[PDB]
Amino acid sequence: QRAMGKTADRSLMASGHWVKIRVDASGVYRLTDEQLRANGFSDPSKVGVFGYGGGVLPEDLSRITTDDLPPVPVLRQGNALYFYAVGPVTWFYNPAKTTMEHTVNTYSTHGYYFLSDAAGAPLQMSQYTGGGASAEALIDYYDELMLHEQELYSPKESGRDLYGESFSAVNTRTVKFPLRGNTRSSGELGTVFSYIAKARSAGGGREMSLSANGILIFSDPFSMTSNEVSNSYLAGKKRRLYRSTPMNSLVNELRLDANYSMTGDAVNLDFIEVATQNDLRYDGAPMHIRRFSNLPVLGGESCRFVISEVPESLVVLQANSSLTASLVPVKTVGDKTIEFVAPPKGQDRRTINTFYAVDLSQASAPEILGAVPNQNLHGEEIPDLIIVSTQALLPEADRLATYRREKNGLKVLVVLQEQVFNEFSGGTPDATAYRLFAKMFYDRWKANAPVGETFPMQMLLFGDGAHDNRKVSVAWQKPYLQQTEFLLTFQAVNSTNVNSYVTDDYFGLLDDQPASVNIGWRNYNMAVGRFPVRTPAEARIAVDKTIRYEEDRESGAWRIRACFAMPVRAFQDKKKMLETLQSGIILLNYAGHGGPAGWSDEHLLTLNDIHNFNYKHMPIWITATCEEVFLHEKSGTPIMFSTTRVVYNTQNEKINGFMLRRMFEKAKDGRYRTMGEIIRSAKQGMLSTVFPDSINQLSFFLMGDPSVRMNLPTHKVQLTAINGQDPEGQYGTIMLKSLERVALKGKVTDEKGTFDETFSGKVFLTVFDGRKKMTALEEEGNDLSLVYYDYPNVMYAGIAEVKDGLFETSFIVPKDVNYSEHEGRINLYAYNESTKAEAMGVDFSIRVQPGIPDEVTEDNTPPEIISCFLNDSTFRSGDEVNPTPLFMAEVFDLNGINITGSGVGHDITLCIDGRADLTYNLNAYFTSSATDAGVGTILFMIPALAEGDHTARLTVWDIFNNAVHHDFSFRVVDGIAPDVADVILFPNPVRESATFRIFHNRPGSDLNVVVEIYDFTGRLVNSLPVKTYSSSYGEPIEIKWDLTSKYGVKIGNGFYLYRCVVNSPGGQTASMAKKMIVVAQ
Amino acid sequence: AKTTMEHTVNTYSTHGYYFLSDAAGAPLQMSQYTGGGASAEALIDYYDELMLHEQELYSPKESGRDLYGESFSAVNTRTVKFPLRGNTRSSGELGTVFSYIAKARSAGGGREMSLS
Ligand SMILES: [Ca+2]
Ligand SMILES: [Ca+2]
Ligand SMILES: [Ca+2]
Repeated sequence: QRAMGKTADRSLMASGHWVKIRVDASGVYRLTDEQLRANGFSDPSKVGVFGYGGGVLPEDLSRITTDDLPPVPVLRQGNALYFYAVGPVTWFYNPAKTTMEHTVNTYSTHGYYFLSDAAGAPLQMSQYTGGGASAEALIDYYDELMLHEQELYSPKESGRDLYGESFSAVNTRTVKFPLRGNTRSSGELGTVFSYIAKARSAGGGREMSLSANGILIFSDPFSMTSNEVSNSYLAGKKRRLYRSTPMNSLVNELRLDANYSMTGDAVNLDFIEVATQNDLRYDGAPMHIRRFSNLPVLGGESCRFVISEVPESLVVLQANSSLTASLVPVKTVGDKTIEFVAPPKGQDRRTINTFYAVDLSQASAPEILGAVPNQNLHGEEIPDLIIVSTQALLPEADRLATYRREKNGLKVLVVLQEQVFNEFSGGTPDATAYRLFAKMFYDRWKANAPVGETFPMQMLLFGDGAHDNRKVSVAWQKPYLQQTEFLLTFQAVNSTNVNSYVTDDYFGLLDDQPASVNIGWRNYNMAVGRFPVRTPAEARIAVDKTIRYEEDRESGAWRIRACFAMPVRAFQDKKKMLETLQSGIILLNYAGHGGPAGWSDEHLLTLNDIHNFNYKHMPIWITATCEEVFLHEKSGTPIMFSTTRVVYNTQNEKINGFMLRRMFEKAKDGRYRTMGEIIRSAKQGMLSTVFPDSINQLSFFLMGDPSVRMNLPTHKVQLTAINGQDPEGQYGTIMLKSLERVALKGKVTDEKGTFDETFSGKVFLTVFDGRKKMTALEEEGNDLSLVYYDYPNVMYAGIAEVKDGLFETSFIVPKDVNYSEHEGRINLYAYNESTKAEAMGVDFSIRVQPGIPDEVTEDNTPPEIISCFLNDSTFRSGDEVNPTPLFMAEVFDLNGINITGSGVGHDITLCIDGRADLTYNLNAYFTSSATDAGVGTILFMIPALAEGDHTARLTVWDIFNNAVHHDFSFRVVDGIAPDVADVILFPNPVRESATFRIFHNRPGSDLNVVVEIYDFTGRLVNSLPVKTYSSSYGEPIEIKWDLTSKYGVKIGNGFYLYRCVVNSPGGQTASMAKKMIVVAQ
Repeated sequence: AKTTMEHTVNTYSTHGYYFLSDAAGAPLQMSQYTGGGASAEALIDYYDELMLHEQELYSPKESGRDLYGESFSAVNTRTVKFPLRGNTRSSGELGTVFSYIAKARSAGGGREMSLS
């Protein structure tokens, strides 16, 4: 049909009991009913075996015909079931060398399977059908394969392979193979001897020689040039010697003696495969009967096999795999002698069929690892992001997931790599399991996806990866390194293990392209990114860095602030200048070779060790314009692009990175593309144009969350007039005077600076009288501890409506600090409520000037009572209130309210029923507005008053002695008003910590109150909860705040909105939002 | 002050290290105790056997040099059994130093740590 497309809508693992088991050797294993009952299988009759085993999945996806959990055929005796398991070593036929060769599973040390009742019943094994009717030959022996292989050393560069025993010190190493009963005394001894060698000196009489039981098999000459010895990357010549040697008297043990003639060289044995000619006779041990040597028949032609000494508790399975195991129907031909007819080799002339003869009385249990929870990855909806995590790292992964789900609004799926292996490789670790899991969604998406649209999903490998995936090499032997779980690494091995590069791009190759297309030339369908973190501490740091990046809105305005002109100019080859504004340069990080050959191999074991994780050196350049284009490096983006291999151009010119002329072009959604997609399209574009520049074929790592967007504004806020003057291009030019009403006007534009009439919502803006500057407190001591005058005074802070791209507001300059030289600062942040889009701007055109001391006796205008309420904002004079009302009043005088104390009746006072008995000095309850010049606020809890009508007068005086009165009435009704509270922030602006003092109307009573903080986009930063009690005695409550967000990250500088809510039983009463400015973050 | 003896855990080591060596030439021979006074102002019928329950489980970095043990976050009651040995007297004064740390998650409330 061109591809496979039977991805199940629901996994088998979604229900029933599941128990993971494993093997370390191919053979028949057995599970008794007692063992099954003992592992939770209430009814053992319903249990079946599932999975693939060891032996890797094909990288040619078309060859994978199965999906979800494949049922394994099983033989069932009385109170036990049997199945043929497959270990990590598996063998294939090489028609050139007319022999069989082995293959070690790079990802696993074992073949994992599953036991489950979910089935309803086991898949009963069937009779073998391929057994031909007529045999073209009667066979007297089969080929017994054996394999000596020590996975000791792992040179990162060489390949996917590990190497064994060294001949550096020991010039002769002996390997003994046990020869088993049915081995023939005399016959041809087939041997594949694989080793690697790098000479320490040039030329010389160097030779690797093998002799079995004293008979010399071969003597291989080895040599190297002065330039080959002098090279660092050469790192050894791999050699594989095939050969059949007629041998005599091979009976109990086969002693192989490998000798390298020279001491001091870097020479290691990889493995020895040994193939003996054995009789078809049961020798008290199961036998994998295979026949390829001296074949007297053609591919697909049948042969009569006759085994003697069989115990008849023995069966013969034709088992090339676990999923294809079939019971060979035999016939008895004599005492303990059975016969069957079958093809030793397939009709394809590339397959050697395996006939496993085994005495089922001797079969024993596999390794029962235990029960596994139900799962259903197959039934998941197509997410935006897939986070594949290790166990330890899971809550830190889920934290990032929750952040992405909440802030970025997107479907994110978190899974454990174990889970992926369970549903995509029958529980066995395999790099292809990741790829298949992704492919499941890709295929699903493609079905209904419109023509032209690219696959939107992304994958985040939340974990570090080891080059030696099995952690079997000597360097890995160490409990931390051992007991840590890593994600798999995929190593793109080229033709005949010449070179190899480790890559995560493999996981994003989900198309149904043909097998002729190598891993290098296939289409990168899905963006993949990795956080090479080992421990949760590492992980939290990564996630915190990624979260804080998106939230620090002020870091993104620094790249937009570059309008004053490591700025390197790029020499390349109105509408032309517009394309260069959207351009960007990514520079590759080149992970070096820090160690003298052997060090690197013993100490640089994982991706993290190689590509040093801590996002390092200038990675992303933005090309800016006011030939040679000027480009600047901006904002510490969590992402890092890393390679080890170096890449050159025409005539060895080293490639430092790439430039995307359309990097910062916004998508249909009006947002920039995610780094993941930017890189994906980039990567995809390098193979798409590898016809003109064939020499290069670079692969690099996206180390970071692929869902990260460059913190760079989509829209900018631009002031157009300040007190009538045009501020664009001006620095400390527009003069503002103390107590002067300043009128502001501005617009909202796109990133290119074009006016955006579609932008309509609110704009938040804070005005400082100067700039933050380091100040050293001097003295006649050489040491001078220093601060930041982190109090450029806030002149004004407020919100304004933005209609059809524009806005206008005004404010009064406070009578405050103007000794500051140079410019002031206006921060602006706009939010378009409908598109949820954010705009930002910074202006330095204002400069404050000295307020001359004239018209000082002019303030004859008394303070203005802006508002004066009890409990709620909806209070008219004479309304029904409770015996302890919460008195709130906003007040205003241009020259300030007198809090001084004493000096006749100059105090702020509340005199209930014109009696000294009930006259309250409210100087201690007044809090001057840090945000609105001349404004102040009184907040007091009126002590208990008796039921009935009452009257009260608020009197407030200013510094210039002018007074004002405000009379109002209220009826006290016992238990009528709702519960409500208000809060004041001390200090404001906020530097390091914030304190919230809450006042309420129900004293001496418990109440659920909470202080809520919001950002200019309206999103809740956090909700600090508090409980009052009988122990307060009508005293306000205080809350200290460390400025940490709901995601456990410190908030950045900016305009926030604080308020408090009282969670009563019958409803929830909130207070008025109040401006909060943060400055020392 | 508390007219009792208190313990102290070596923060840097789990063991007491020593050395064996012939370098000496001969061992330092232990001497007889001299401080044993000629006349006794009292004949005593018992001594103070000290025991110590201490689990070094949690290490709040801020708090101190000390590690803390068993939590009462989930389990509200934790029992500790000390073996009492032969020469322990059936009846007598039971001296106890009980050290714990506590941060409330809500204000006020009837919270009490009780030993029995
Ligand atoms: Ca190997
Ligand atoms: Ca006045
Ligand atoms: Ca302790």
